[PDB]
Amino acid sequence: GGGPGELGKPVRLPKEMSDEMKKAVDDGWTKNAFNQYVSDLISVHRTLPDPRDAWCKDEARYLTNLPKTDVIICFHNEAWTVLLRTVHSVLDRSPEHLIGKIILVDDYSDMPHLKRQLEDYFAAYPKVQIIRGQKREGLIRARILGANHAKSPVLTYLDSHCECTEGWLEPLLDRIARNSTTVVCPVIDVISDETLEYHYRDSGGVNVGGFDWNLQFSWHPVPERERKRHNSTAEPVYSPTMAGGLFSIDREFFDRLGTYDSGFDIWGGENLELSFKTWMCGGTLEIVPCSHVGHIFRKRSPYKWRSGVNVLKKNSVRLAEVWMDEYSQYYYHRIGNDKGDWGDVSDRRKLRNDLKCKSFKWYLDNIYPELFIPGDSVAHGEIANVPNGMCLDAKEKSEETPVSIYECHGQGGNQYWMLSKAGEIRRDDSCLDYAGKDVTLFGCHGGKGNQFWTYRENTKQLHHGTSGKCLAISESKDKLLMEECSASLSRQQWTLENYDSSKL
Ligand SMILES: *[C@@H]1O[C@H](CO)[C@@H](O)[C@H](O)[C@H]1NC(C)=O
Repeated sequence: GGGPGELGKPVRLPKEMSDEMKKAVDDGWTKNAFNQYVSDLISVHRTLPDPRDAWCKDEARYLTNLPKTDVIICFHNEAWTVLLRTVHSVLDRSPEHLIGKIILVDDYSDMPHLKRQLEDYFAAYPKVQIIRGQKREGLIRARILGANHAKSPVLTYLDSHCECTEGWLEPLLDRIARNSTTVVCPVIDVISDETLEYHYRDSGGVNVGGFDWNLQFSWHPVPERERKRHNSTAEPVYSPTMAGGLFSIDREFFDRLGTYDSGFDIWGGENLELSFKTWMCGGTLEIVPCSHVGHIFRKRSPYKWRSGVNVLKKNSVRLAEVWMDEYSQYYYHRIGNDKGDWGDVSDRRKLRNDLKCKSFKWYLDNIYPELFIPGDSVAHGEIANVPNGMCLDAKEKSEETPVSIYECHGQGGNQYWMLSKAGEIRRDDSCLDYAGKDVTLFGCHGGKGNQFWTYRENTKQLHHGTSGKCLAISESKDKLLMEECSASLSRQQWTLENYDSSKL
């Protein structure tokens, strides 16, 4: 008798709703970018299925005396039932002796339900502590504020729209108990933004964290190298990076690593900073398949991924400048080597030096050898039509986007391409494709075919394998097309920045 959404089952509203209900549902989406109305129907003690593999219950054995953790949850104008459901999932599914304090860090909310109402509600839970930021500061500063209030040996960071699952905590703390330089993440499961349905997979499908050369986090499957280290896919696996929202760390080790770079602005990337310094300054980073936490997955694209201005640049530049050695150049190519103002980084350099950290080359060689380095490609940079000043140009959404041509601007971004050994014209994981209609950009599949191109050096033509046609610019200079190949047609002549035959 768990009510709507019990055992993580979906809650669906009726097709027909009164106008007052419709206003309530729409209001919920406006405020939260998820369906707050259905969350409000679902118990804040909503039961969930046990998502763990049999290995996690029958074969995994954890140290008897685990260190206590504080759980730090930062929020800004979170919905009442969603914030409460997070906190109760922590209280109800974690052994009491393993929780120090649940520290709720209010990053300057203005909604009334988060003020006195929130204090009164948790007054009867002595483990819950509310910290009020004095101005709006963003996630990094709120998390550091939380860490400074924390007294337990381990910090566990969650966000405000999570649901812990059965047995989530012990596997994380066991790794830190064995070696306090180990940083750990639960497997992050999907809670639907529409129905709040909870979804879990077995440990066979575990993904691990990487990054692309735009310095954005990305997921990849456990590489074969790492799978060969384990007898069961349920064992914790090394991860080059963490997504950042959910992890545990020894409190002193976090401070030793310099927590987060407080010179970052609010637009993220501190997950990558912490990942890099964990591996190259004496620690390890694991994803722990026996530990699941559900997380409300908003399908709506957040502002930072579609901004008209590059809000990601400052933190990416500070990251590259402090931690990436000579490899920073590949990110700088992506932004046209226009680094902007990234502030003062000298204290972070002193931090890295004082910790005697390893090189970024060591990190790439040893932790993330699967990452392809753009300098090893046949060509990288702009792809320019010789007789004029038009460049191959595309908005890269990870969907099929149209590929066109625009005046070369020398700023990277939409005009940055790589020519791979396999004949792909690509940016990150999207490949130039032609199937007889329009030239498009979609996910690289590694099968050549319609994604196979050759640069014909003596004519400077971009020749397409399966069609036998050549990439060209219309004589009105405003449309990209595929046409019959012809030597001497200047409209079919392209130059590829950094083209190097020796690389194929
Ligand atoms: C803990 O892990 C770090 C990083 O792998 C390693 O340098 C250290 O020797 C380990 N400590 C113990 C006691 O195994």
